[PDB]
Amino acid sequence: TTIVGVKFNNGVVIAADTRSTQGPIVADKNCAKLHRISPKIWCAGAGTAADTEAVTQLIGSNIELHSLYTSREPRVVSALQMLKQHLFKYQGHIGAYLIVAGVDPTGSHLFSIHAHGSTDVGYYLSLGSGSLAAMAVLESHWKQDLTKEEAIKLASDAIQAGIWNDLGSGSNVDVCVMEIGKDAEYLRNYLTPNVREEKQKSYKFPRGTTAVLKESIVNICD
Amino acid sequence: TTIVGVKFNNGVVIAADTRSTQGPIVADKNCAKLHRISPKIWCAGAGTAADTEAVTQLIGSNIELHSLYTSREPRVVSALQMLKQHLFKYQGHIGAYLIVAGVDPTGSHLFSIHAHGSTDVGYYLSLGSGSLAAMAVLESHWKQDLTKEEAIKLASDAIQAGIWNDLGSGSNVDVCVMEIGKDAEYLRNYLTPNVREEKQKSYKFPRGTTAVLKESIVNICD
Amino acid sequence: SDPSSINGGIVVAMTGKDCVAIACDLRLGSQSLGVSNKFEKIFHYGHVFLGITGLATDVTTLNEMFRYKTNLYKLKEERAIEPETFTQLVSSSLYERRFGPYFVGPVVAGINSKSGKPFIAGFDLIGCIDEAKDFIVSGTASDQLFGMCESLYEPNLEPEDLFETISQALLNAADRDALSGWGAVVYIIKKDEVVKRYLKMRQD
Amino acid sequence: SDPSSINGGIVVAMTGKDCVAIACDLRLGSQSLGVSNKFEKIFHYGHVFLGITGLATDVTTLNEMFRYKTNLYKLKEERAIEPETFTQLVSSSLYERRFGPYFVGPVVAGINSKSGKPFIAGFDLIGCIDEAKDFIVSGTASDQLFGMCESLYEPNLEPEDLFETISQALLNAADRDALSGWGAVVYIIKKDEVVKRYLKMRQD
Amino acid sequence: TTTLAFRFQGGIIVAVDSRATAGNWVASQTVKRVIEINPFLLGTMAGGAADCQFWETWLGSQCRLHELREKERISVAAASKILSNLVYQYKGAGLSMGTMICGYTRKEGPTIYYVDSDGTRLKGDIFCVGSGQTFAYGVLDSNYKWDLSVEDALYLGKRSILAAAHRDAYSGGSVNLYHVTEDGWIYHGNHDVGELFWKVKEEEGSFNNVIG
Amino acid sequence: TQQPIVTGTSVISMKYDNGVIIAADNLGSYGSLLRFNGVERLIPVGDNTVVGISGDISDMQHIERLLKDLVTENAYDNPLADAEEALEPSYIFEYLATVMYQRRSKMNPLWNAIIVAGVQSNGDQFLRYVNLLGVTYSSPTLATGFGAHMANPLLRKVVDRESDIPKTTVQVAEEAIVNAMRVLYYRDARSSRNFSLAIIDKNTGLTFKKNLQVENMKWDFAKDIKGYGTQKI
Amino acid sequence: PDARVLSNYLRQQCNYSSLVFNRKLAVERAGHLLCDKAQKNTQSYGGRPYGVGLLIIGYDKSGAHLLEFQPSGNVTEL
Amino acid sequence: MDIILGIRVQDSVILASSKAVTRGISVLKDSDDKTRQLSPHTLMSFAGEAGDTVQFAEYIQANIQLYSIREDYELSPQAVSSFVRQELAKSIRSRRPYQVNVLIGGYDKKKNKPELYQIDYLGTKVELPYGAHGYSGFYTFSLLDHHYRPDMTTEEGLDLLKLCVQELEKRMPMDFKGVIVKIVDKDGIRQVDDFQAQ
Amino acid sequence: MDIILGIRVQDSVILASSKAVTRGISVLKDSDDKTRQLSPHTLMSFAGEAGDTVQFAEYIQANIQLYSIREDYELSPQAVSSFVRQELAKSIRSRRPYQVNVLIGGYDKKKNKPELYQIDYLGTKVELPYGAHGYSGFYTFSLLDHHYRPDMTTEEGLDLLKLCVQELEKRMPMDFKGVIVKIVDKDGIRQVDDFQAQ
Amino acid sequence: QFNPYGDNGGTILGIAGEDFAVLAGDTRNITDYSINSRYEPKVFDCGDNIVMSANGFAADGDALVKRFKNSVKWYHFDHNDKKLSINSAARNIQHLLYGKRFFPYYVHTIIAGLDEDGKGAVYSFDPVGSYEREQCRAGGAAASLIMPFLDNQVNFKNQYEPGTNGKVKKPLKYLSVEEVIKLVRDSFTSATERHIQVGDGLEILIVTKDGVRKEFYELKRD
Repeated sequence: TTIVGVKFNNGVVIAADTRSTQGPIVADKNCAKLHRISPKIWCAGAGTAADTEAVTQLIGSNIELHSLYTSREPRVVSALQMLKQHLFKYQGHIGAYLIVAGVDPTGSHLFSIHAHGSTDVGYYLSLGSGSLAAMAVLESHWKQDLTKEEAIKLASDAIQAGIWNDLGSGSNVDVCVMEIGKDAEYLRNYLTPNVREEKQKSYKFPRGTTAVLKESIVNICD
Repeated sequence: TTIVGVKFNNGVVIAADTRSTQGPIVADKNCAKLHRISPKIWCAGAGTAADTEAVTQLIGSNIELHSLYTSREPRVVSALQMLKQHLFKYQGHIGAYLIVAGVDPTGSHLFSIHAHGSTDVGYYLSLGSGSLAAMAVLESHWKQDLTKEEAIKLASDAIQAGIWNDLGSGSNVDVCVMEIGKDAEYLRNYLTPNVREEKQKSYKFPRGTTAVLKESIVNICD
Repeated sequence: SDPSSINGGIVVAMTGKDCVAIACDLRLGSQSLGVSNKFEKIFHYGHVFLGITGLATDVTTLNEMFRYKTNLYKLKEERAIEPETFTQLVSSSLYERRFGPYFVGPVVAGINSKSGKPFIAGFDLIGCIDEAKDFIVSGTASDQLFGMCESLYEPNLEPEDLFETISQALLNAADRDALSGWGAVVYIIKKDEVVKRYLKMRQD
Repeated sequence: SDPSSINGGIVVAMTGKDCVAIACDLRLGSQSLGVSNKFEKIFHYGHVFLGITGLATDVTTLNEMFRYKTNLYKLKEERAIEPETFTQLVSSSLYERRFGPYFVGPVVAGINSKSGKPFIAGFDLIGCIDEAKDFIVSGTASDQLFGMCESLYEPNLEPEDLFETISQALLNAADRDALSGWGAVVYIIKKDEVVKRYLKMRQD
Repeated sequence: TTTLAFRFQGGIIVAVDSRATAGNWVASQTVKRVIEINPFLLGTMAGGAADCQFWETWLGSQCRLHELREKERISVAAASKILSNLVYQYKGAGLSMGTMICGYTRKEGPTIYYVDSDGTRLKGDIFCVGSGQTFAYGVLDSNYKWDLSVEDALYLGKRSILAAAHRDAYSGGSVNLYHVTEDGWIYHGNHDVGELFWKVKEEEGSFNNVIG
Repeated sequence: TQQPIVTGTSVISMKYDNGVIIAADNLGSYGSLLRFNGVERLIPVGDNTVVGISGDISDMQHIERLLKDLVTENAYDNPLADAEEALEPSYIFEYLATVMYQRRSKMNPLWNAIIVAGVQSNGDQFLRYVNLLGVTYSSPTLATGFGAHMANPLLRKVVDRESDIPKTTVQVAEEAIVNAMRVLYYRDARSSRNFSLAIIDKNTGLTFKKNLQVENMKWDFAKDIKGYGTQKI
Repeated sequence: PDARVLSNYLRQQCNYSSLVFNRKLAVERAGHLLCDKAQKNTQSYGGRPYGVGLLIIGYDKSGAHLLEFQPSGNVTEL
Repeated sequence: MDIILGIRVQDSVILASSKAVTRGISVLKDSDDKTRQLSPHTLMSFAGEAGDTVQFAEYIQANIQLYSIREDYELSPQAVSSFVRQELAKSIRSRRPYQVNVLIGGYDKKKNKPELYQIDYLGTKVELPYGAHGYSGFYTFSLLDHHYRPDMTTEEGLDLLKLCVQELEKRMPMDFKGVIVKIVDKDGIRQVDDFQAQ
Repeated sequence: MDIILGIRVQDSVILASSKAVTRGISVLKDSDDKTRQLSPHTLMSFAGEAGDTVQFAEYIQANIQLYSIREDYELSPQAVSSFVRQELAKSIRSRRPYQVNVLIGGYDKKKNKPELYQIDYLGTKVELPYGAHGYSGFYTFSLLDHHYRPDMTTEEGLDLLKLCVQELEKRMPMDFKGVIVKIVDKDGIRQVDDFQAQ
Repeated sequence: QFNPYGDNGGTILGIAGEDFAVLAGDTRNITDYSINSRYEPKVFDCGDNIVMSANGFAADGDALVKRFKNSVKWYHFDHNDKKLSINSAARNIQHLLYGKRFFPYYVHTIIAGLDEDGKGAVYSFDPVGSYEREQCRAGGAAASLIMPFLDNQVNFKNQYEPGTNGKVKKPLKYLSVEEVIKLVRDSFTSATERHIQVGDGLEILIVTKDGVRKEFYELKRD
């Protein structure tokens, strides 16, 4: 868990590593903290895994139902009002902290909701195990108005500061760029700094090493 | 437990009820919270019974040993330095709060030491279960300079306010007056407001009511 | 669980015209289980009597501690210790152990061979003293006794009437106390002659 | 005491060139006491396989819950459910019970009858999904497996070599796990033909 | 852990497993659960891995001083006493150890003394301590006979530890055997429980509910 | 056991081609209260070492005393007391670590995190941590409190490995460490705005900078934030 | 024997100065130390003074070093 | 806990179940039957928490019997144990769960095979050749691992089971006051009132 | 807890003491002797905490024996029990107290009378006609209140004591594995190895 | 409440070859979810051809080792610079460890070297003194991920001779220091993939009858 988000001139960008923990052992070596609420509305989820991926799921589905019925593109504060209204109802027993970002026919937006339903806004946000790492890489190299490439370069250079200095985060970087009057771009692996070197021996066994007791061919249909 | 002390022109006076508790049951119906440290130095003890009567005991004995050796009458601040030095050593595990009063060849004195070794001074003090009772009868009827009879009348009229309004104190009043250039007067029962009315029946049984199984005459000496 | 109620028992003392009376039950048991009905709580050193309640193992130890002590006294002063001189002792004694007390409630009672005056006194575990001209009670049925004594007591009873009053108090409290009973014994102490008696009571 | 370690057990899945393998031990015991060595953790609905670990009573219930569910599916859509369409299910399913979860660790694995591509997936008790192109492990000897798989795994093994690699991983972790063993069984799933095999292992 | 020892015509038979475990993982399958106090005495190892190993090795030094002084073999009773005494001194401190001190002197014959950190010191003929003690006791109780041959006395101890090994999750590995005689103990090897099972099932018929 | 009352926060530091740096503001918190400022947490020792202390102040004040006396003592019957035989960083630190441990091992610790920076008499750089548990470790960069979470990261984008110290200009080292001190003050309610940075160059010697502050900040972009999602004004 | 005791006290002093501070004990210091120890035995009743002289050598941060100690506590550097 | 043993042989199942009943300090009874016949060829022993124990047993028995007159057909061992595991399964996640462990041993007149299912209060079911609940296993399981054979006669099983009890007596701290044995087969249930009358 | 019975009759004392020894789940022995002879005519049974139990017994025994050769005279039951209560008495207020309960039954060759003293770990001593420690009393005390008579023969006592045991068996949850009896009198101590051989 | 213990991650490993022995251990040092140094050795030569490493709570480790090394020093001082037989060493370490039986060193220590016949030799230790002569032992944070592997590889477990069914166990031959280090390296990389407390670097010390050799290899800085 190590996510960030930063908006520029015509849109906003968020990035997240891809490493699920579970104690000190690694579970997923290539996860995906970036979810889609609606075409141009995306979330970054830190904390309790199942919860964030299940909550975005929900809200998304409902907003899809909303726009259809109202015949207008999904605003971003809706997706926000929904999430934090739900998060609250459960006094924080649904540990999903996240960064919601997107663009509606009224500009570009960026928010950060905590577990209990509290929400805040700024131009750049960090949530996760290495939030303090990627927040020294943001309180240093930040300036108002940043090219698309600059914003992208900064966000992905924050995540990286998380990967290396934090144990609760690593592997690759994932990015999603939302630009006004334009479609959204999903960059599954805008980077791949970690790639296990090759082994020192081939560990394939010669056929017949393992001892068998019974064998047979099971059926399937009817 | 309900004691007070007040000094006047040529001395000081302290009074205390005479009722030991032990839960809601009464133990001693005529106790004696007033102890002698030295001829003209007396204490009033509230709180844990055995403790106060055993500590005054000690200090007294030592001061007697002190004067003898130094060939001078016992100062009152000595008796104080002693007590609170000892009380402290035991971080309050010897629950004895009290009012030390007396007169030495340097005037009349009045002090109040708490369990932990803390000591304070004033012209009138109250310690015990009914300290707030007898402290409304002191913060009302008090004036600088009071005749001997006035001081005595006030102190004994404070204790009384304790007897009646408090459950942890009652029965009679006990007083001791220390006057300069004069001996001390011990008034065991300067008052006796409570005296059980007479019963309604004589409860003496006729000889032979109780059933006996054996009888005999036991010996003593050799 | 209170250490002073595992074993149980009661003791009471009274004063009369030139005499005193000291009485107690007989039961010693563990919790509910009754173990003995011959466990006496009243001992004596010379013409001084002491009854003790509370934790049995301490009751026994104290008796031995005082026997021991009084014998040494007699030998050294060439005379038996007196009731007051004794009370002061068992008080200091109990106190020297202020932070690991014996779990008891003693009760002294005797007649002063010089003055000739009756004496009875009580103490709590750390040794606080307590004289009284009428009565002393201590034990599990402590309250039932204060209720009986504060009714049946009468100043200056004759030794023959004292025996009746004291017995009745003991007898009846022990009946409303679940951990006291199985018999009793009462003493009537005069300047001279001491009469001891066992009473008949419910055995439940 | 962790509910997910009373009964014990392990499950592992791997992908190869046009095939998958799913394997598990056989032991079911209470704490230290071994109770059975014929307790299988791998079931199947049509051409979709699911292995489940954790609290035995839940493992059983889930199988029944999914059999039930898949039969109703087939009947309604006039076709057997696919591996992905199924994963999504057991995920939602597990989640509808987010505040009183079944104590398990499922693992789906099959071949898609349309595309023809191999599939393996894992989930934790509340239903978080997890695809991987190489392997899935779950159970008490969970770590011992990650250690074996992160060594012996090799992309695109031939079904005959996959059987050897997967077996060896299972076999060896179960030996360093005190609550897993008493036999094993491995499956090699192709588009058609499915071969099942039991292995010989220490019985301690 | 499953350790055991017993008396019989041939003397004493000692048998143990070798599994050591941390939580639910097998940190090791190569533990020497038999402390060779000295040429004539053996102690087993239950309870605490170190407490057993440490003090029993200490105990050996003690026996040596005693023998040099008296110019005579120390008796199993006196040795077992020394141990339990030292143990009793630390009662409360948190030691931990169930153990069988086994010896066979001239005067007292073959003697087993169970001793633990509680301060208990028992004399006996059959003892089993461990998490598999209950299972070992089974095979053992039903088959023990004072007149067991030596060959069979060893096989009994072996089959016993095996029974545990199979059922008790915290027991297994390889069985280690010793035979104690009036001249000292003899090691009878280390047999891997893995291999021994299949062997017994096959040559004894037992262990039917196991397919293999 | 015990609990710390008055407390100093982080103490960041790093190495370069000719030496090492070490900073640490001057605030001494008393819980949520900021009851102090004239607090110095950089205790130089001799003319080649400096010790940045964090944690309980009463215990910091205690060590300092110990250090002074360690000095006033090395002289006692030693004429080279300022040349050949004069306290090195490694001597000081070894001694300190000893005490620290000895202490936790008596269940009566000193609630502190410590950094001993300096340059050996033969010119080598010395940077080593040591907290109330006795745990110690070396590294290019070091920091207490948040330093470990917020400083470190930045001071690593500079010297990522042991093969970069040689190419780190005394100037670049500092310009970072201070931007770091900007960050520390940006997100850490227990920090002060003005500090004290001390350098220890093998050529120039010891430079003890005092009372400075953090300039070059960005709060303008605040005017733009309004409410938390809905508020438009 | 006396030498044993002395040389031994010395081995100790060096070890302390090594573990605690991690600095090799200077030779001059070893003199003071051997003098102050030999000291005590010339000022109290009941005992006797060490009967043994020693020539110490070493190499600290001041290069070579030689000393000569006598039972009176007089260590001189030659 | 109580004693619950069971073993399947050639053509029948045998159930052993201690007879004592203890409330705290005393033993209110030494002739209790922990059994309860669900149908002509299905028998079920139990042991667990004081009240929960037979309230549950009877409940199960009532359902099976109802089903049996309704269908006029007899439910099979396999399906009977399945139903039980279902209930207990729901039980574990309810305001208050029954704490009952059981053994079901019936004769499947359809396959002409005896079957024995062992189920614990959590809903954990398993088919075994022999089983036991609670601490009962540690003292026996090894003896049965040793001598049991599927070809065994009813006559041989008893002899075996006798050994297990003798062991339970020698090493178990509790005095279970003996056991009561019962046999299920093609002809139904009968009680071996001669392991007691011995 | 363990079983400790004792009864004084016409001219002797009898002591009963369960034989089992249990460590947790198993029974490491069913032939333990909780007795320990202090002198030719004084016997003392015990029961309590695992280690404390016999360390103490032996200690006491050592003191008595020492005293006996030294004085060449034998200490009396009364004085022996007094010594014990003294130790245990000091024990209760020490860093760690022995948790041991005991029964002392000797023959006072001086009065020609058997005497039985019962003492618990707290230092509580009492002389009784019959006694027991722990839970052992609730099951017996009534039977003895009923039949006991001081004129009883040694021969009659045993018969009585047999009844108490039979009751202990019928209503006590623990299986104490029988008892071992011993008799003390003018001729010393002997073991009724026929209450066991019966 | 002051808690005197801490876990600084780490993993060490010791294999005993036919006539040499190795002992490796990564260099990363941690605290909770952070990094304290990517290179901090935990494997030292203690003299007399003996390598040692104590892993667990950093400080207790340094202490034991220092305490052990100062002990080798005195073994020489008292027995004529005699060499310390590695067996004699383990026995000694026991006493050191058991010395603190009631305030234990919170660490798993391992020594390795050569016996008095030239054969390799390893020794694993309890955190309170229980030692056994092991021939291959992983201890540390990820030991549970490397032991299953060596079991299989170094000891050929669960491997049989093809075409003989479960009848012939594959025979064990002994690995050349070369092969062992290839084994050791693969084990540590895998571990870094799946365990967040392992990474950064791997330092290895090889003991042979010529002295001690050291080799290093960089690991991923996840």
